[PDB]
Amino acid sequence: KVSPPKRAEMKTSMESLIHHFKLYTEGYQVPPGATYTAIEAPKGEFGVYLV
Amino acid sequence: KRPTVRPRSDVTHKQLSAFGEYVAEILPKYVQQVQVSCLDELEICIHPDGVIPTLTFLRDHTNAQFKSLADLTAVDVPTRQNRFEIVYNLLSLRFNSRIRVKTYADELTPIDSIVSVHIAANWYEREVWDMFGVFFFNHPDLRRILTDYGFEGHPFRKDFPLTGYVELRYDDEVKRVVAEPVELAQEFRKFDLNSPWEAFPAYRQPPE
Amino acid sequence: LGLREIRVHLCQRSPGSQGVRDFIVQRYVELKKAHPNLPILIRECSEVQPKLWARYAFGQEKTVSLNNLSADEVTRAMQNVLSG
Amino acid sequence: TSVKPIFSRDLNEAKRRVRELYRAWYREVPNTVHLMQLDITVKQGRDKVREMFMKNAHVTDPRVVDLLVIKGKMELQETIKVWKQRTHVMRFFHETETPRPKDFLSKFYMGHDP
Amino acid sequence: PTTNPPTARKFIWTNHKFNVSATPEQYVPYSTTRKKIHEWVPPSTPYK
Amino acid sequence: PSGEERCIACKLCEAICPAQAITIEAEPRADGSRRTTRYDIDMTKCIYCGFCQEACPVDAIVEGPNFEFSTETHEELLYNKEKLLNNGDKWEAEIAANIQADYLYR
Amino acid sequence: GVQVSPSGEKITHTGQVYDEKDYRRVRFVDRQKEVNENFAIDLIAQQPVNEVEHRIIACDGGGGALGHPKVYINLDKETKTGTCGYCGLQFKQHHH
Amino acid sequence: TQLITVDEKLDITTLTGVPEEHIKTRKVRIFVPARNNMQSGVNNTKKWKMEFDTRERWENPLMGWASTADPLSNMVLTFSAKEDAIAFAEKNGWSYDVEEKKVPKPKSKSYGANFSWNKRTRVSTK
Amino acid sequence: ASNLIEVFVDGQSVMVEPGTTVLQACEKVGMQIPRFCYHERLSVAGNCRMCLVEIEKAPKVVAACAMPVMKGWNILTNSEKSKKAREGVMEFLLANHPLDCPICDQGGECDLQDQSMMFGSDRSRFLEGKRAVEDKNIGPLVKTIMTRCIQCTRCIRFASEIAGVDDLGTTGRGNDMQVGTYIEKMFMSELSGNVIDICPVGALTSKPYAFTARPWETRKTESIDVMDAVGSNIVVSTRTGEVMRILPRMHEDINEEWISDKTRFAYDGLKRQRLTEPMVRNEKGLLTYTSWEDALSRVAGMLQNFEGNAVAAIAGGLVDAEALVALKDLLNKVDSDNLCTEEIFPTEGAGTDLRSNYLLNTTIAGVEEADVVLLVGTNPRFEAPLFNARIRKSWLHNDLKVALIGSPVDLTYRYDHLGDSPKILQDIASGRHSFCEVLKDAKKPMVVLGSSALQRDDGAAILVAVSNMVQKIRVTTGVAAEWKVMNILHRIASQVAALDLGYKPGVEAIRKNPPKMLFLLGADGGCITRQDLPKDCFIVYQGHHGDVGAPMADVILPGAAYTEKSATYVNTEGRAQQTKVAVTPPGLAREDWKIIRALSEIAGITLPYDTLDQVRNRLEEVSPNLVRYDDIEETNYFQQASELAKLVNQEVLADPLVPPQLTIKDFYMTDSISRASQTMAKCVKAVTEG
Ligand code: SF4
Ligand code: SF4
Ligand code: SF4
Ligand code: SF4
Ligand code: FES
Ligand SMILES: [K+]
Ligand SMILES: [Zn+2]
Repeated sequence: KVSPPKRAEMKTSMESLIHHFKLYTEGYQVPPGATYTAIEAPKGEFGVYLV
Repeated sequence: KRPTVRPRSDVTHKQLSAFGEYVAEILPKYVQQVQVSCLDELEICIHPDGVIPTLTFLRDHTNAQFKSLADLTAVDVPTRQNRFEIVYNLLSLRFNSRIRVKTYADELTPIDSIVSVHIAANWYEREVWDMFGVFFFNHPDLRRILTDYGFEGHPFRKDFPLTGYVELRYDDEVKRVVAEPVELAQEFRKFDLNSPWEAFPAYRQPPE
Repeated sequence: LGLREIRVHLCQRSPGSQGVRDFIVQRYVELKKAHPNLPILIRECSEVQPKLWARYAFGQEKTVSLNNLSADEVTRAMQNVLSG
Repeated sequence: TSVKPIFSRDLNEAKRRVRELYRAWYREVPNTVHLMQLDITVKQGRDKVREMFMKNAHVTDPRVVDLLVIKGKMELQETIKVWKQRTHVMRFFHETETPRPKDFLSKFYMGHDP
Repeated sequence: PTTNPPTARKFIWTNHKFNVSATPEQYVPYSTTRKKIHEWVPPSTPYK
Repeated sequence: PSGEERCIACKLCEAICPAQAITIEAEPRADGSRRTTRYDIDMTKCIYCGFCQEACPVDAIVEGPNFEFSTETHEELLYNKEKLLNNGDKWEAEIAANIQADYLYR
Repeated sequence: GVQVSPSGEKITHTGQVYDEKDYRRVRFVDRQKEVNENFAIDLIAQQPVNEVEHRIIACDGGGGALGHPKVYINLDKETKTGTCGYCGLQFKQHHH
Repeated sequence: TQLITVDEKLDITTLTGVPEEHIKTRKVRIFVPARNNMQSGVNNTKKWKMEFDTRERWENPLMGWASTADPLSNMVLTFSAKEDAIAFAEKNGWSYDVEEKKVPKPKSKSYGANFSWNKRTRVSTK
Repeated sequence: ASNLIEVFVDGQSVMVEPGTTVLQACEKVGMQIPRFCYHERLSVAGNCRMCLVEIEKAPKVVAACAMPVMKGWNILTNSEKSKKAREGVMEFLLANHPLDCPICDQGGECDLQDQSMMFGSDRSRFLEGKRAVEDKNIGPLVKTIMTRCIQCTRCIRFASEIAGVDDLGTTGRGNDMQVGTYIEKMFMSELSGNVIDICPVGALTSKPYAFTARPWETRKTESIDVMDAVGSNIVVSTRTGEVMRILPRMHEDINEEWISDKTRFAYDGLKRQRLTEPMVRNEKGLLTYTSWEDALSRVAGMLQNFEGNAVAAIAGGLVDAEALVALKDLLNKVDSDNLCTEEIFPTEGAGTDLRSNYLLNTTIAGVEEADVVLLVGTNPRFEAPLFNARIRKSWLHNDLKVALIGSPVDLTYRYDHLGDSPKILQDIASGRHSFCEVLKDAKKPMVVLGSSALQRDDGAAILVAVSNMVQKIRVTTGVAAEWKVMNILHRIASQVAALDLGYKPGVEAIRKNPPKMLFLLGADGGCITRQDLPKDCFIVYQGHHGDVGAPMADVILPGAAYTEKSATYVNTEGRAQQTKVAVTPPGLAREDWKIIRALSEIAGITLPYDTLDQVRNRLEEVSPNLVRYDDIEETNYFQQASELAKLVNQEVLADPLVPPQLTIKDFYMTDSISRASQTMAKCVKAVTEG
């Protein structure tokens, strides 16, 4: 429900095909909330404020 | 234990809750709400009049020492009276902590600039004004920083269209780069990528 | 000159259209007997003022506001429209 | 119906700020035409400034008038210090853009847009 | 592809073409769909 | 290998294309098959990210290893279904080998 | 197969061709309208019908994970072959 | 000393930067979107939406794409309340049409009605 | 809290009526329990088992779609037992469901996919082979790929209860249970695309819509259907400026959740036989393309040449109120009153003066509220399919008593056929009938007279006989004044708006005074032709399809369609609704009122409106209910209308009441769009030969 399944699993399994379809058309739903994630980039602190 | 779920530590949540109580009881004149997320992040929602005292207290208090402003931004939620939510993410290197301070504004009520508290707030508030139209009082030089010269409108607003209103092209009759009303050879195809089924029961709003 | 159409706009439940309602329920039938070729369009709505429209030959329209007019004076206004 | 002012308590000093901004634009127009090699005359630039002010002339809210003055001062600074180029200055005239006629028959002949 | 030749398919081009830009053999784009709206054809006989 | 097109007009590539560089129109074929009548990729709009080839459930759209296809006009980079099918017919001897060497990782 | 218009323009496998009076043939003037020669409908018509024994067959297009998603075709109608919805291969049940 | 009075319409059209055509000639629609009848899920009927009137989309001569000329063609705004959408539309100076929310009517459901002794609700199959 | 029980959803209290199910209580609280077989307008099936929820202090999960709440129940919708039950049921469905999602038309519209993503597991344990089912051929509208079917019996319940055909069902047993028809049968009634709607999987898809688009591609435009006078609220799905699909919209008071087959599938007629450019006659006499300036110049020159009575206009069926009022203003400015409609309504007595004389006064909710319904001279199944669907719904649930005067037609429910002669109206008015004793037993009668019955020569006599009968019924049953008995059922979308605006119904004025200039505002019924027109008659046809009126016209003006203009239409109830713009008119076609206003400006009598809102203001100042959108404001004065009708002194004919549409082949083509549709032609060929 977040990461796409393997291609063999997608081509052989119903749940994997459904999840592949929905992840590559709509994408996963992220629960509502805000965060600031900071990462030590080579040029400094690279931050993402995601809402 | 579970390999697919993030591990959760309760000590950070307890510490941030204690510090939120601390700041809220120190500044009851301006603090309107204090919350700690399940991602262990502390948010303090204050009145716009208390931006300067709150930021100054967080920077210069011995127990706070939030001497580094991580960033300053705005969120346009055009369904409330004060549509622009101004967000300050701050970093305390002394205590290895991060805090978030929120306030609100609309198109016609400017808020005080904190250039006298942090110097990065100069360019950050220039970006906020350029992208949302939130004016800042006592700014040393407030002007556009990312849009083109003479750009009309604030493009990070929700009601501003994605493609804008004008596009540039080189006209050979006037030998210049000129602005025209925007015409697209292919229109941006919007998609309705919303499942009609509720995904998160914990965030189910009560019916109106 | 030359009456072509009469339109009566009124309300179902309003004190201002009470005289118009009375005029319709006790005089519209004999009026239609008198002029069985003239369109007297009775239109009723919720939030409209009591109104009379007289449409004449080349698209001319005269508007008479009959708010808070009783049945006899609504009749007199109708007769003034019909005569001239 | 009671709001916090930005700069002006009422419309009078807001109009005073508008007059100051118009004065600054009126003084700056000949310098702009001399400095940037503009085809226009000084009369056309002042006419354009007056046209922009009269375009915004219908507002009666002191906060909106103050923000319009602030925006006008920002554009004035962008013209004083040469940051707007010749293209940016000549974008006010729309000389390459044909105007849509305001009559029903021409709008009917052109297309479906009202 | 002398010790390990590729799989042979009947639709694979038997003759490779290089970059044919700025040649008469170049690619010209076009809409590959047919007409969607069909206009009414007036009759060829007068009414009177 | 029969020669039938792999694409089944499912528009997953069009849905996942981050640049909206794919335009797809479709209708049932004369034999009732679900096939595209328009498959356009604006290579001036495409960002060459492979999301189409990793979202395709039947391995129809691929990014073959050709990179020396620079043109002299902007139009020639606006590919349609005929151009893409000709590219697939031209590069099938290499694309199939690359997919054979790669498909166990994906 | 590729057919030509009365204008002489090749008709694509989608049936698209410009009209005689269409001005958009000027994009092909002094150039070429390239048409894919191998028509997939004719190519899949050329395939022989696979004669299987079971009532329900499974198709994945061949190659396993290199093909299409694996589907099952029900060969109960004796008056019509079962066509795979992905690859277009036809199957028929052998009742002998 | 820090509170004045404004008895006006709260007009910000001169500040939004929208051209005059796309303010005066535009019509917006404020509505709860209808439930898509291909599905039974109702989570897309919770929020108010404001959209714009549809303008001309024509065919691109080169490629057949859907060319457009108005910028407010993909603009859909989400609001928590009808009066909030009203306030935003009046603030931005757009004429609006408001459609009242179509809540589905409560329905009396009885599984035992499928097996009625005398009424017509008795089913013939399951 | 009288006659209410308190129950709990996740500990939250809610008061519900007795008989409320667990699912209904949870949706009253605000959460939607997963479902596949439950539909709010179908009967309760209870077989898909997706709605299994945990009740607190109860060991067994219950089916929320069928189990009613008792008292003080705590419904744990998100408990571990409920989540495990949903995962198990989803696994059981997807075990045999086929891997068809890329080649399936239910792409982003799949309840199975969405509920799998929200409630099922993320992987499969099914290591066996799947089942496969041969497809069926129930018709050229519904495409069946029955391998995707999850045996939820929604189509079976719909066809049994709403369509009323009893042709679908389950044959077999166990894992081999197959939905469909046992024999090779063509399932073709009206309201048959709603199985395409309510099938949650892509087992029953739309054949005209096959493989064309995806729901995330399709933009949604909420509009109104004009193929009949019900006024069903619809969604036009348009992708890249092209109409792709028509879906219904939920409106409880008009069409509920469904639309007719003509409404759903006649949209492809908007892509054929379309007028795109203005046309004028040559010197040879053939229609050739010209410019708007030239065409409007010719029409304006002839219009200012001709005087009042010599100019006349005839309105068709797919005409908006804005164009009707614009043409009325134009002809009034040249002093013409011959603004007629193709559909005939009796002008004797009240005529169109009293609005209750030509309206469905009881309305569709009143059909739900009535106890006896007498249908006179109409076949509602084909004239107004959603109105007849509401009659069948009331017949099922409220035990409605239905009687019919007219030819005996299959209404998909059992009625009492009183006969076809119109003298039975006189018999019932006299009070000598078995239906008279039924009516005096009844309490809230409804008498629905067909506009098709009014189309006859003795239409005025039939209308006054029905009015006399309704007056006798009211004085013999003692009904309340709030209850409306007399109702007129229209089949023309433009007719009610035209009668409100003051058009004289029928072309009798045209036949009395043959005009020298004629406007055909979408008039394609052929009621007036050049045989009964004078020889040198100048005809201008303003419309979107060239069917019957365009070839006989000297000038052709291409107007818009209901999917192309924002327009006003009034349904049989008198409710006014507006269609929004979905696409733009093709070619040089324009909006109809704009065409009339431009013609007026060229002719030199400029109409006092330039924009759509100003035309709506003109509509309001003519009759101010065409701006009260979705308003059902009541009319009165039936006593006055009945007194005038009593003083009408015409006599009914001996001809039996025969509706024009006796079978579904007569149903499928009624207007220009239906006649231009290839899908409707396929439907006609299927119900005629196949
Ligand atoms: S590689 Fe190009 S065409 Fe494919 S998804 Fe990415 S941007 Fe789109
Ligand atoms: S190329 Fe692949 S992903 Fe794109 S529509 Fe065709 S089958 Fe679907
Ligand atoms: S019905 Fe749903 S789950 Fe089944 S193949 Fe179609 S999209 Fe997939
Ligand atoms: S065909 Fe569709 S509606 Fe009918 S039982 Fe199967 S899944 Fe349900
Ligand atoms: S929804 Fe209750 S069992 Fe199907
Ligand atoms: K379906
Ligand atoms: Zn296959």
